[PDB]
Order: sequence, then C-alpha cells, then structure tokens
Amino acid sequence: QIWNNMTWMEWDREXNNYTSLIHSLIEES
Amino acid sequence: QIWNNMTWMEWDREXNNYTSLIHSLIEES
Amino acid sequence: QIWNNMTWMEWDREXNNYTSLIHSLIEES
Amino acid sequence: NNLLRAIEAQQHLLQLTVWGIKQLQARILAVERYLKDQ
Amino acid sequence: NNLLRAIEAQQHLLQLTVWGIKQLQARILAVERYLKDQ
Amino acid sequence: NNLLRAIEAQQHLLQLTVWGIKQLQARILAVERYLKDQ
Repeated sequence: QIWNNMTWMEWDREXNNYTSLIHSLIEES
Repeated sequence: QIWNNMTWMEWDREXNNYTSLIHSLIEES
Repeated sequence: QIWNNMTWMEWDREXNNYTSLIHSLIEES
Repeated sequence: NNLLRAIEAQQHLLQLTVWGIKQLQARILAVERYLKDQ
Repeated sequence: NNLLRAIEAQQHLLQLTVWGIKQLQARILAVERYLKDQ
Repeated sequence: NNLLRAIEAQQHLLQLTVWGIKQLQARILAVERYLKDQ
C-alpha cells in the first residue's frame, strides 16, 4: 500500500486519460 | 493550521462520505 | 518544472478563483 | 437534479483535496527547511 | 448525457487525487518520523 | 448551462490539483533520496 515509482507513472497515465476524455465531452456538448 | 493525525482521519472520513453520496447520485441518474 | 513559493501562491490564487466561480454557478442554478 | 447534487458534492470533495495539498506543501517545505538548516 | 459522462470521469479523476494525497501524507509522515528518531 | 460552466471550472480546479500532487510527489522523492544518500 506504498506506491512505488511505476505505480505513480500508472497514476499519471490514468489522470491524463480521464482528463483527455472530459475535455472531449465538454467540447462535444 | 497544521492538521494533526486525527484531523487527517476526519479528512479521510469526509472524502469517503462525499464519494459514497456521488456514486449513488450518478447511479440513481 | 519545480514550482517555487511564488508559483505555489499563484496556484492558491487560481484555486480560490475557480472555487468562487463554481459556488456562484451552483447557487445561480 | 441528481447532476446539480453531484456537482455540489464533488465541489466539497475538490475543496478537501485543495486543503490537503496545501497542508502537504507546508509539511514538505518545513522538512526541506529543516534539512537545509542542519 | 455528455454532462453525466463528464461527472463520471471527473469522479474517477477525484478518486485518483484522493488516493495520491493519502500516499503523500504517509510518505512525508514517514520522513518526519525518521528525522525525529535521528 | 450553469452545470456545463461548473463542470468546465471544476476541470480546471482538478487539473491544478493533479499538477500540485505531481509537484509534491517529486519534492518528497527528492527528500527521501537525499536522506538515503546521507
């Protein structure tokens, strides 16, 4: 339950992915 | 204005409580 | 790409500004 | 109405994360200052 | 529908930030404890 | 329209918290590395 460096790089990827989706949803509206 | 351990455990509780409510609102929709 | 103290005070200002706008939008609704 | 209620709850959750980040910034700055001073 | 989908995605983004803050709180507490002990 | 505007503003607030957490992760990792090296 202490995230290592690779788990933080997955966190970063997952944050980028949700942010990209939200941008598209708000534009598409 | 420096939160101690007990204030952080209240923070955790308040985050859990709002998250539980939001899950229900998004489902109920 | 390491934020200094002044960049953190801009972060704080920008968070306050968006929070103030959101409060008004949710009320106005 | 469920969407307005969700945005309201999410704003409270956002405020909690902003406050938490402010706390942690101050804590790591205190540690960095201690180490510099030592 | 785009608004509900946006709120859903934003909730996932909020959860990730809450988890991240919890991780960092534990990491700086471990450092503060180390320094106290030293 | 107020709901779309709120989601837009909240996304900016979310981005600021993500950026802040990234900054703090790097700062505490730098401290943990310093302490290991010392």
